[PDB]
Amino acid sequence: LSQQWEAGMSLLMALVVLLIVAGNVLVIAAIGSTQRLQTLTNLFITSLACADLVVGLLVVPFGATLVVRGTWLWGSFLCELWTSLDVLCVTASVWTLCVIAIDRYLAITSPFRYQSLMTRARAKVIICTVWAISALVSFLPIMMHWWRDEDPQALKCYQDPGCCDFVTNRAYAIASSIISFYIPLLIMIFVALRVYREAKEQIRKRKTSRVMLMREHKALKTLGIIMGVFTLCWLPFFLVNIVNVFNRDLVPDWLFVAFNWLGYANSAMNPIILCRSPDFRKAFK
Ligand SMILES: CCCCCCCC/C=C\CCCCCCCC(=O)OC[C@H](O)CO
Ligand SMILES: CCCCCCCC/C=C\CCCCCCCC(=O)OC[C@H](O)CO
Ligand SMILES: Cc1ccc(OC[C@@H](O)CNC(C)(C)C)c2cc(C#N)[nH]c12
Ligand SMILES: NC(=O)CN(CC(=O)O)CC(=O)O
Ligand code: NA
Ligand code: NA
Repeated sequence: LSQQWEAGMSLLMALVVLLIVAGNVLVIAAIGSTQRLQTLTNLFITSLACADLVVGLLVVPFGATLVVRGTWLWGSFLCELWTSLDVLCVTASVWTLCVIAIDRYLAITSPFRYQSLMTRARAKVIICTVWAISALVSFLPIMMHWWRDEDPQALKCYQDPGCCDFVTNRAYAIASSIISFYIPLLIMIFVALRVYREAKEQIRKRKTSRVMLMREHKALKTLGIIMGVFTLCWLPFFLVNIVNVFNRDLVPDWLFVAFNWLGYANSAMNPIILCRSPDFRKAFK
């Protein structure tokens, strides 16, 4: 019966991996093989797609084996690397959504300046800075063991190469969550709502035709959907992560894991969402 669950979950995880990996390669292949999709925003989309791709190839396969076997098979170093890449992908994603919100705000409010000043190369530089800072804030604290808790349970997990539970002290949990999630999430939401407001005002009345503005706003809508779904997928985990560092009995471990898998599931959603945008649909066809 445990073999039926092992075999059953194994196959379900293979399909999740295939969906995340294939989905996010297509998105990147759609963008790179099509003139229409060579926009600055879609270079920022490529960063999200890269983060979702790392999740599909490195994070989810290691995670699947932990869920199905109930122990960590890959030793203490790969536990630490796995955790660092997991943290990196979430951080780079939410900061990239924050860059997209800000970019688009400046694009609608100063289209004249924006278009003379922003270039394809300058977008890549911003993306690099995001991933470089994300890697700093992600890898450094994990390398330095700033996250470790002093409880016997925690210490036993650290002595055991078979335990890869990210048991953390409250200082690290609150601080890392603020820098890597809550701050960029709040900036993204605040700025996106203003973009929504300003787009909404421009159609109501730019010299631009009203039908051209509606085509601009369909693309803006895709981004807000990605933004909204990212929030739904990750905000539960991060709220529960805080509750769990204050009291471990308030959140059972299996429930913690379920919330985590809702987060990983976001990596599968974006290609499917991008599929319903008009230009991306043609490209996939
Ligand atoms: C630039 C990188 C930014 C990354 C974000 C900053 C991370 C640093 C946070 C804490 C370090 C200190 C760790 C040791 C502190 C122990 C505090 C403590 O005792 O807290 C709870 C207790 O362990 C029961 O859960
Ligand atoms: C609960 C999630 C909270 C987090 C939220 C993150 C920020 C997202 C911001 C705006 C929503 C984007 C979608 C806006 C769509 C407006 C389109 C519209 O006008 O309505 C239907 C359309 O007319 C039919 O053709
Ligand atoms: C800054 C940052 C980014 C992403 C995070 O969680 C992502 C989640 O997928 C982690 N999964 C494992 C628990 C399996 C490592 C956390 C957790 C903490 C804590 N404490 N800090 C994080
Ligand atoms: N066997 C190894 O290569 C590494 N070991 C030790 C470690 O990961 O620190 C794993 C184990 O003892 O189960
Ligand atoms: Na992601
Ligand atoms: Na361990």
